[PDB]
Amino acid sequence: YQVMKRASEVDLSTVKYKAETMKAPHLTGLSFKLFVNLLEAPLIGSLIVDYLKKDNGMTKIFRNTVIPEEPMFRPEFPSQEPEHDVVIVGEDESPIDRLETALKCLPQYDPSRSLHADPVSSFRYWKIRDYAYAYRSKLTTPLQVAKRIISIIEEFGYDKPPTPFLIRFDANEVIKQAEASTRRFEQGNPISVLDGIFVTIKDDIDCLPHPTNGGTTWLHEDRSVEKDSAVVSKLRSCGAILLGKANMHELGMGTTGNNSNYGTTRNPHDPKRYTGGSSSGSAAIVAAGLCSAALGTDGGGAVRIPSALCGITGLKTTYGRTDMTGSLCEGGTVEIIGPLASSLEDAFLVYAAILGSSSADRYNLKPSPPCFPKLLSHNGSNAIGSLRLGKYTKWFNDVSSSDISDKCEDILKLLSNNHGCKVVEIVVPELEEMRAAHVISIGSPTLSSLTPYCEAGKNSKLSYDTRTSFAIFRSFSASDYIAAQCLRRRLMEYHLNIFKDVDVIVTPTTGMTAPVIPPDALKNGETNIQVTTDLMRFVLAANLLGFPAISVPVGYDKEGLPIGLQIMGRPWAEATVLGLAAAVEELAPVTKKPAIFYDILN
Repeated sequence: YQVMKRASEVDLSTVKYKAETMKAPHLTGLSFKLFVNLLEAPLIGSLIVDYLKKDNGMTKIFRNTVIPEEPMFRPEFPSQEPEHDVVIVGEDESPIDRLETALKCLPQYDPSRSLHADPVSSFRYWKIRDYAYAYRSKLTTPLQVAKRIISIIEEFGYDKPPTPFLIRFDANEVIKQAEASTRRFEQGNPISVLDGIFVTIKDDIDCLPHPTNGGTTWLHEDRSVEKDSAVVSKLRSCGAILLGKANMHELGMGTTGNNSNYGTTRNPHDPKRYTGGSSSGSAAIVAAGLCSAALGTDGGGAVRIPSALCGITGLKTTYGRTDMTGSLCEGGTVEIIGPLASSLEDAFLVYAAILGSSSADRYNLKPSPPCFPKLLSHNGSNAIGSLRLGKYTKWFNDVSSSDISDKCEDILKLLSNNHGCKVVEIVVPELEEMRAAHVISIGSPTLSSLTPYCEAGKNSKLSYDTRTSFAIFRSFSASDYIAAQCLRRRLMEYHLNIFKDVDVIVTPTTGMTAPVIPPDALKNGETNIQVTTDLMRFVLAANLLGFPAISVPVGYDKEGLPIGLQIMGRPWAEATVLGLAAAVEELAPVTKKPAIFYDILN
């Protein structure tokens, strides 16, 4: 009739791993179209929604389980111990000053990578300091790099359907921004290290002069943009060149990248496969080399998932670390804005430029001052070696393919052998309640902000993928929301006790590599829950609780498809997470060149 739980009075050895996937049929095309009309039906739709909601097990938790906890609406973490061996930069500092101190944490630039490249050598991505050195040594100009990029976009149709990396592009604006950056190098005074660097902005973030649509063809009618977002105003102040708006899953509701409205984005390593949602275009354009780095929103692993499936670095910062003002997901409790880059230097430098809490989140969350990890190996290089890499064996090998399990374990063995890290066995209880508490924690703020527009006769202007969840989200009652916030406090107390014994939690970012796109799904979408289950398996902890996670590319499988590793550290410990991932890519650099690659600067 009812179940009773607790958190403080819970044995650690009494919790066992439950590997039951959310079984749901896969409907594409007309069968998917008729299914959406069945969910929106008056009498039929309401009865069918409760049927699916009771099958997976989300009704037992919400309306048939007594909870002892108090609702934790936002991540509430206590003051943590200081990150050993870092540099504290000012919170109220400017992104120009923070980039200067960020360059002090990087090793000295070796011109042997750019100039005098050996004819027989391995493949490597063009870094940010490679672009900045060629700008200062008059090797190339940002105006020429822009013309070479626009030529690629207008040739392969990367700004055009049905395979668009971008859904909003202005060629005259890109040339105008590269023209202003060019004069700054000709006169001999660049703004910072980011001057002349192209960065793509996701379509759920405001960026002038382009409108913010978020994957729909109607949001610009009801939502207008007049100011740059908090992250764009920081990047534009550093001299960066905002390329355009990247393709994404519609309204950030997805984990594959399917967009039956503007066009689905293909994976650079295999165009017949997905990129990963919801930052689909923001991850492919970086993996293709067309730009240095890009920004994307991480609501439900929307940054780490596509970064792992494409073989690039995706950083999920702590909740409130990066000001979210001027985006579609502002006000949420699980969403952040993190950078996607080809390497870690680019992700570090971009992070140093956009890292800033808002005036509201500063008083509420009380963040510690930001810190940059000393990426210099000398003198000791033991600050990373003295770490407890906590991992859940039952929550590590639950991958659909065994290639990811062996490849990620080699990194743990390499980190333990070359640096002396200890792998401490941990346990993460109540993993089923995390998925149920998360889906309502993110769907409710998204549906509420779109409800006045959907009630305005514009609900039919959404994709069938979004309309599938909007009928599920519209059935979540207010009492179900309060019951989920109490679950967030339970999982907050578990993880905060986990961080007492370990420093980070190392797990694979996803449970599968890049999946092949069904040909029938390119018409109006799909609803394969088994695929989305394997992807959101390891990213929900950083979103529901607000912890800083990363997605460092570790290697490839037997099919040459990228594989990612997740490092989730203490609150406000981006320096600890970025420092460990720096040792990971040194033990496993990116070697394979994607099938869709473009080498600028030549």
